[PDB]
Amino acid sequence: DLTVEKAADVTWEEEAEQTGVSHNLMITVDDDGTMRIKD
Amino acid sequence: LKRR
Amino acid sequence: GGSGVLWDVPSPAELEEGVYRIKQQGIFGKTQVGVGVQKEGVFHTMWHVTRGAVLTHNGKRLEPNWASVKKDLISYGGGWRLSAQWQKGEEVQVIAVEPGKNPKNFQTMPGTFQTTTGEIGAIALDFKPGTSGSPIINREGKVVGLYGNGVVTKNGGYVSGIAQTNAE
Repeated sequence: DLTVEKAADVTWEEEAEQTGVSHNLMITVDDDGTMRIKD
Repeated sequence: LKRR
Repeated sequence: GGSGVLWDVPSPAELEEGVYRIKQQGIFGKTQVGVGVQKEGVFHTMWHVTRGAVLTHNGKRLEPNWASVKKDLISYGGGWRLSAQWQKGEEVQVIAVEPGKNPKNFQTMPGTFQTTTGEIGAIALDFKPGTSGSPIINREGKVVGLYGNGVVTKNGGYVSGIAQTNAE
């Protein structure tokens, strides 16, 4: 059985570490929720 | 893989 | 694989708004399987985290009311209440709640996933298993989607869609 425990509030923090990359990709999503990059 |  | 949609009816299980760890029992103890957001009496998470299983607080049952496999989203206690939409070119934060780690916001400028339908934000951040369902928020502190359903690039990089529906 599954339980739930509070972790944080939904709040934007001002001096947040920035990270990541901006990809631009073509995908299909099939009915089961699987995302696939168009090949 | 595809999910977290 | 199979698909399904559920859309339902509110119950006769109270939780403070915010971000929650979703945990599962032992033996050995409890283990984080994912993350969810409580907003306006409704608990929002990703389909693949719970697969519709009953949640429990204190207390008593919390049961699914809406789910979509294609979206990979589910809501407990009511229909979807997270109505904010990500705008192209605006930066977002992920409130990442990893297993055994303090929550931490990570700012990122998403790319875009192009479908036949339209456009979905793409977040190229790679968190541990168990952190699916972490919310993605905008500058106003509003959730524009959830993290944890995505693709792997040709360079081995993990890239999550911004999982969102349209509320109510």
